[PDB]
Amino acid sequence: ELFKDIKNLGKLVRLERIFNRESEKTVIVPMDHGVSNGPIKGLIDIRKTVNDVAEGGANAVLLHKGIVRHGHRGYGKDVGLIIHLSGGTAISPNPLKKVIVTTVEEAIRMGADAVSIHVNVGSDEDWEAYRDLGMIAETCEYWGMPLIAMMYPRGKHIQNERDPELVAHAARLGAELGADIVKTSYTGDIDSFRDVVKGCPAPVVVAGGPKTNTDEEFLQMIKDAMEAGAAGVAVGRNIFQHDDVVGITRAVCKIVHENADVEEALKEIRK
Amino acid sequence: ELFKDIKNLGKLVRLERIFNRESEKTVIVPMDHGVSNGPIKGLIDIRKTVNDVAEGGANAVLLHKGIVRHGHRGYGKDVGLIIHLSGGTAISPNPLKKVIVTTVEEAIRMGADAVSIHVNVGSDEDWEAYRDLGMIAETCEYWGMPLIAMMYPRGKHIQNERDPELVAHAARLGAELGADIVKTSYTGDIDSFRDVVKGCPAPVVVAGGPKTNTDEEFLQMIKDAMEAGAAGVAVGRNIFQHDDVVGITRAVCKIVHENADVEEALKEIRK
Amino acid sequence: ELFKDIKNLGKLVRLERIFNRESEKTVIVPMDHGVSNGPIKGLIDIRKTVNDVAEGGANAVLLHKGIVRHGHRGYGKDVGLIIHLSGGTAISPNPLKKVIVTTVEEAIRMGADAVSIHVNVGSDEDWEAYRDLGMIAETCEYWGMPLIAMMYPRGKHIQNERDPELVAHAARLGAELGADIVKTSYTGDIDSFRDVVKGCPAPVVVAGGPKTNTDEEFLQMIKDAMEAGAAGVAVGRNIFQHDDVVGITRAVCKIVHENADVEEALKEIRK
Amino acid sequence: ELFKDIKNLGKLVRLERIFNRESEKTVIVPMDHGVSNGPIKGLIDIRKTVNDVAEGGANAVLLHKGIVRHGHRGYGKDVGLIIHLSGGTAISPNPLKKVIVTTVEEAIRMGADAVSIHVNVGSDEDWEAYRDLGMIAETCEYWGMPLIAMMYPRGKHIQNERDPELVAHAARLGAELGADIVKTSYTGDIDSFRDVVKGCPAPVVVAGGPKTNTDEEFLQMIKDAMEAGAAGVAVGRNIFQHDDVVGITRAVCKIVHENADVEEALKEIRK
Amino acid sequence: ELFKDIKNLGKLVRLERIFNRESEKTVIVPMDHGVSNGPIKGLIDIRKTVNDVAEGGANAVLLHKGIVRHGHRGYGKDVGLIIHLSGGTAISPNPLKKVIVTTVEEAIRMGADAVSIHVNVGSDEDWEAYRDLGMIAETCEYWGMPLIAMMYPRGKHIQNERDPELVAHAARLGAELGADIVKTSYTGDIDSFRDVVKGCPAPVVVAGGPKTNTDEEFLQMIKDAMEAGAAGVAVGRNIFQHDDVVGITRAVCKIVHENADVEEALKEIRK
Amino acid sequence: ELFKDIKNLGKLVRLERIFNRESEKTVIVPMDHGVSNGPIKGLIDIRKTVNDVAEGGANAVLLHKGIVRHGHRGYGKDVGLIIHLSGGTAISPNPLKKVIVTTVEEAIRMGADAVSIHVNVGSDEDWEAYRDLGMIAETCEYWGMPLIAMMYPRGKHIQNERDPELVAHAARLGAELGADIVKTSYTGDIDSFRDVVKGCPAPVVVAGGPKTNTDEEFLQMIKDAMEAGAAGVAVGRNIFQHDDVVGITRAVCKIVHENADVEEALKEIRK
Amino acid sequence: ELFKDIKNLGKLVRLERIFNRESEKTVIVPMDHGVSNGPIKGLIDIRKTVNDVAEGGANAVLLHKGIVRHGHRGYGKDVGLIIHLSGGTAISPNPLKKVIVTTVEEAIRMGADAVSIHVNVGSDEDWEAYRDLGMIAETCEYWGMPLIAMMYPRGKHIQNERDPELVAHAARLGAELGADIVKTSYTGDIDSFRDVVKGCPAPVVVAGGPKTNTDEEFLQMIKDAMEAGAAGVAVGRNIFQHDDVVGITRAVCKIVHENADVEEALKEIRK
Repeated sequence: ELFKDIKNLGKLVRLERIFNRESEKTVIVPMDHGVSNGPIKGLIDIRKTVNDVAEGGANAVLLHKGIVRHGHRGYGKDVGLIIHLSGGTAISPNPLKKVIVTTVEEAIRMGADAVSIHVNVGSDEDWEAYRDLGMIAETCEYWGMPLIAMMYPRGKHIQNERDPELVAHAARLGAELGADIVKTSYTGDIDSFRDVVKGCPAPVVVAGGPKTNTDEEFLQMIKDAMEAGAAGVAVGRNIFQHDDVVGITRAVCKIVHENADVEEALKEIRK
Repeated sequence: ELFKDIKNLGKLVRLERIFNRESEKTVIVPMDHGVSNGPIKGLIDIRKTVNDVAEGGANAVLLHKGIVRHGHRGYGKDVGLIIHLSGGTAISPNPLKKVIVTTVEEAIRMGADAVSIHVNVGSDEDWEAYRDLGMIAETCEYWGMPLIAMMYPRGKHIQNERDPELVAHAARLGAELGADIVKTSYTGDIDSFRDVVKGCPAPVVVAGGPKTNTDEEFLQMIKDAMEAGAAGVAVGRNIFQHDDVVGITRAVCKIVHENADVEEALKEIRK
Repeated sequence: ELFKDIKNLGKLVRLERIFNRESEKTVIVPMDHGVSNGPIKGLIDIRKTVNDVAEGGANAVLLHKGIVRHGHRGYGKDVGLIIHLSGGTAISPNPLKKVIVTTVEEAIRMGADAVSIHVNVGSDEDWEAYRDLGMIAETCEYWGMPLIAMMYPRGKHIQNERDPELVAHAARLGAELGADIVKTSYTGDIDSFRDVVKGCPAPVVVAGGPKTNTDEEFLQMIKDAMEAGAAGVAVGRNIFQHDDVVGITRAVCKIVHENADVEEALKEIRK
Repeated sequence: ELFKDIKNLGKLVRLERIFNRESEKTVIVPMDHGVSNGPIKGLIDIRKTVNDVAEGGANAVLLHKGIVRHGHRGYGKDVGLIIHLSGGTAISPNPLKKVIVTTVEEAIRMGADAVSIHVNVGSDEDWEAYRDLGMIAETCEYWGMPLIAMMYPRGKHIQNERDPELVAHAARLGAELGADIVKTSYTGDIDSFRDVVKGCPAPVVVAGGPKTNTDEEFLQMIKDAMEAGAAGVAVGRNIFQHDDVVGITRAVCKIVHENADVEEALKEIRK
Repeated sequence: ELFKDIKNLGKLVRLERIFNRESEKTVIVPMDHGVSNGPIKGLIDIRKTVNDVAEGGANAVLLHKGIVRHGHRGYGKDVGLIIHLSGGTAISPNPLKKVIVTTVEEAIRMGADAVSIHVNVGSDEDWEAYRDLGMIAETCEYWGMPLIAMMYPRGKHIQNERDPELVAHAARLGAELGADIVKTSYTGDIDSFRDVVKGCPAPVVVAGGPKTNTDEEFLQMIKDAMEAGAAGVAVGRNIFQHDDVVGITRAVCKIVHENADVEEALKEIRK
Repeated sequence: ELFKDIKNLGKLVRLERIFNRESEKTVIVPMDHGVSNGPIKGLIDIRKTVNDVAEGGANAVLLHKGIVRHGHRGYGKDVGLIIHLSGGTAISPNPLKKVIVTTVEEAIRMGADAVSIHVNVGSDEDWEAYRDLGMIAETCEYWGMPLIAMMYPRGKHIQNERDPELVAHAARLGAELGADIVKTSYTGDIDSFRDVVKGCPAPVVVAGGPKTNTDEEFLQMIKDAMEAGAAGVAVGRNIFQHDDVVGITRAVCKIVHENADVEEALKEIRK
Repeated sequence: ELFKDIKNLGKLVRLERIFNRESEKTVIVPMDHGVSNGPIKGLIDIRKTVNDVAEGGANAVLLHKGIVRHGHRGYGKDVGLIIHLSGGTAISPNPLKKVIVTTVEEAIRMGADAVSIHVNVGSDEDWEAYRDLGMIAETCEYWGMPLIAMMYPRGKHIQNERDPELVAHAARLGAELGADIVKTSYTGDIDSFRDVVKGCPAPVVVAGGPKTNTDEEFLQMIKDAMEAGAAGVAVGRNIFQHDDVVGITRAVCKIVHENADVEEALKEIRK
């Protein structure tokens, strides 16, 4: 079993709604860009992007409390709901600054299945975030709320945010502080990323990154990441900014849940 | 209708006192300049100005707490009361700094129908305000208190505070964090502003701006803003600093509630 | 439909896990007898029973905190979890006395989808329970936790606990105080029960009762109850004390979710 | 001038939604019988009854938190919402026992304009209720929530619950403890009731009682009560159990708001 | 293992100090009689009784906080500490009345490894204790403190406190409410007690009772109890009031931890 | 009249102890210089200065908590007590920095009749003080404690702290944030100060300032200030550092309470 | 006996699980490097390292809460658990910055036997840490939780972090503020370190430091440190990054618990 070591009935129950019973993997679609980047392609009509993506395979979605109270359909099949707790914007005089904008209690009373926090390890006064992650991890432990920690090496003195050692360190940091799952950048090659995965006691979900050149490159990255040990993927733009949202997620699901090869999943992108 | 998603009995009930049942639009008159600018034309005799626009069919007013305890008419059209929670002054060594000076509880025990907060996205340590908006959004959700978030792109590195992308981003930011209604600057043209409106999940009320030159210009801006998708307007100086407060508000109400044109509107200004 | 007028996101989300999307009905299996009656046939091996009732249709189970942390399938058909908050025993000098033994917070941090309380209207100092139901309804409203109120007319001066008037009163009492769903005894005939259903603003789930003499009689009662307006059934002993737990629940599900008749239902009972 | 000694901005604002600006009187329709008596004629379809009486011109209704989530309309004319805090039933082993079942905070976050409590002065351990009224009055004072205290002389040693001295005492008791408005039985004659009114510092609203037999008798009682000094009436059954709900309330409103005599009034009831 | 279903790191860690790693059984020596019966043979010199019993093989000792602050050896053999939370005396006008006299927090800050509560199911107002057990179970769950619930069928209408059905019910009651371990009377025969054990989801520890006649009868009862399914024994008087405390406990440990037989057990008693 | 729109029983009652019933004006003597300047002429023997300033007419003094426990008498004429909440010293690396050093609760439990706070609008991080004034205003509103806000335009970029526009702004700021009374510098001429008075919704008390070299000059300023609209004066040094404390206050009282002319007044200074 | 003065029952009980009864010394293995340095040799497979170090005779391990949730076993000699409360990373823009990331309460509900905090005396704003240590010392005193303060002289103006005077000062600082045990660097020679030990009222545990060149040098340092007065050692890398973890710890235990000599102890390390 994947989480067969966590002493928390509540966490298990809720983790069951974000991971696939059979594959023990997960396909999460982050849709929180509205806060940091503003209205972007694909995130204007949330209910559309959400319902589709669900129809395409996704296990759960990532959203800010302000947007949940809206994009609720309860129509098509159901996907897990992860509420983001961090805030920060590009237009801010310090883009890397992240602050807690939502409480764990708020998320649970909204019916969320998990909460996520973003930590830019290496940014100015990032230690304040260490404390945040640490304290939030505790309230999460109490409420039986699964916590996803998105750890990224970003700051003034960091040129390569994908450096293997830094990413491995950041991921471990999140597990050490109490996160149940860790989100982070793929290092570029199967071997270095495998180090990130083996160096972190908690399941690691890989980030998709900016919109890729070809669906083959993108789908290949995910394939490699999985073969390295990832417990799933958390793709945003590469999915909802695609021409065929339903199809592209189908591909991702094929690769992640069915171990299907790239050449195959690629035939799902029906125009 | 308007708030089709809002799932909070208390908020609905109170929103009914700030929006027009028939038009589903709103005319709000901000009268909080006393804190940031001091005693200015039109705000010396509050009870006069209140009932002035209130008589002009204004739905609600926006006062600070230390004035409402004074500004209590008892006559003239019962208008909604919105209590401002933010504070900051021009005489401060940092004019863009906004701080919470009133709690949501205080506002509700004063019989307010809604509360408003000001966020200068892009200013120094603006992330502190993100947290404020986020946390206040939650207490508002709890007390069933409608929250109006006035989002403005202002800061050291922002030359054009009316830039379409920045304004659209700021507006979205407010909705994402839990605001029920968003106040913001009109971008200048119907098309760009329409992007602001469509990019924000919550109703958007447009700001009037400092006193303009000719009324036609002013009434035209409001007309364009409405045709772009605004759910109403929040005009301050352009109304209470006018020669005919009652008439100018009548004009605004004509345009906003009855969809009249500029020519028609002006006909209500007796001077 | 069933729930349109519940303006609370958390409750909706959780109610989706106890009601059938298509039929808008529910089959609940109470397994809390351990507290009031002790170890009885069918409740010795909980994981077996809960599993049996699960891989056979039930959309949820009712247990006490100290049993959830025990019998947890985790491998099979996912059923909803309802945590009981009331306590009382037959061996007590006052069997009708019910007390709160578990808090709503405990239930939510265990991943429960709803909580239930038992109120013996008419028993000694039953007003204490009115307050309990009232206060608990509030904390439930806050946490977005669906509340099932099991209302029963029981006490010294009540000969017929199935009297139509009393039952209708008790059901209404529960809804008036804030319950989202009401559990109660079937009055005996379709017409009187229809009065209970129409007199109560909230969905009414009918109780199965102690062992009926035959499966046809039992299945007929459920059939009549549904035709009267019940939103589902909450059967305990009649199901887990049956010779074919999986089959008998199949029958109940057939009648409740598929409006199937009884001859077609009786067939489900694999004997 | 009705409320002068009220120095509670919040209370004033909210009282404006339950009293008529011009007549300074009020017509309240209690619809809380569901808790104490069960489903009765007129209270089965709440949304129907609420609309009709509101069309009648009635200023406000009195419900229980359970029903509010079942009486929102946004259909026709809006009426004030008073949330009842007390609970007790006829089926209880002690019908005169009243307990707090809802908090003042709950009521305000639901958008209520006032709260009411029932006190059976003279019943067993009624002193517990004195404390309740006393403490609730304080929380009401804090939240700016108008409090209606329904004071009744009921108990083992009280034969005549309409006795002038007892009723006058009970009314005074409510005002002394902090209630803003007092509900009570009409003593039978204009002179004795005038004593109740003059002996109580707070406005007194009279109760309708059960169905007197003929329109005239009922409307006469209200007429006499008003002439005695009542600040309005709180009629339940006599109105919603009538054949012409809209008309009968029209009559009551005529007498209470327009000082019309019974002859003119009855002209409103289309029978 | 014994606690396979226990998901709680803190409870596991502490349970390791009261149970034998190899046998997964436990020998507890209750020394709380001081409160209910006063100074009795064997409990006058606590530190003495505590090390001889610890020399023999005791795994834990039960004591009221006031005794704990005294009998600390720091030499001998380290045993688990269980702090009793209940209180009641024989000299009381109601001996069966038990009240919480110590909080869970007090126990944990004293370094206790577990807490115990006594519940006389069937006594006057025993429902008050149901609530106590329920609420205490929750705080125990929070602090990761193992809870031992001593359930006994005692009251006015109970002639046989050792009745199989009653004892099985009482035991189940404790597990249902959240206890981790249950203390109770041996029913008399291996078969009936086996029903108690199988009807209770939590490990069951058997009570020794009053000094039965010989070391053979006593040791036989323990032998039978173990063969029935007991997870250990909690013997008080039969051990510390014995002539050879160290030896008699040795015997008990032999039977409980090594499955030995009464014969090769008596060999422990140094006459 | 004066305290007209104010709706707070507690505030009214206490304001009656700092204002003269007949003139509706007030003479306050600040004696808090000990904190910011150290022991200065006149403040060494507090009880002396406080008995003198009392006899001369004063209606209330102003001290820090640690001095009230000194200037208490009973032997003489009673005066109001105002407890200062702000702290800051000249010897500090930032003299304009003011911090809350005493809570409102402390003041009320000392029998204070009002509290005061100092705000240097325009100083470094003065927004922190805005929040302080704002929050304190609320606790004051709750305890029915009159709040005097001493608003001064002081900071790096302010050359003229007596500038009419700045002072009028600062005064308005205090009222807007919830102060009941405002303390501030006299602008120099009757006309500009009249603007400060009319631009501020709350009564304005004028500061005496540094001891000017003529009594006529001093008494003239007070005379002009009163004729401009001041509700009283708050003179420190000009009074207690005078040769005839009793006489000089007599003069001030003559001018402020009896509308004397600067001539009859001077006939109070015997010295 | 060691902790003779300590008058804390809870602390004593727990200290018994980290110190050896006979030698009154302790061998602690810090495994918290994951947070500050990332995944390093020896810390990838925690359960492995932990049960091997445990097998070697170490008393307690020390890790962050996030990691305790994984590496736990129900076999082998169970060692003490110390939960680290401080956080900080090498990748941070300020490596010497330490922040509280875990609360004392969290540690005790996880079954910890002690908590540790890291204080870099001399670093930027280190006074913030003084407060942390101080306040945490109090909560520890309350919960009966042993506190280990790791005091190190590190900062901009400190060239030699092993300077005798600085280390002695840092150690005393920890004891003065309430720590029960102090961790610190060995000064280099037996005489200077003896000053550190005698200048600190609390037992001092020495740090191992970086992986030494040879086993003899390392084991010699420990030998000297013990002969100077150390109450034990806290070795990290030198142990778990060794080729024979079980053997090297055996050596350390030999030297620390048996006073054996380096060479006899070196006879425990196998190739």
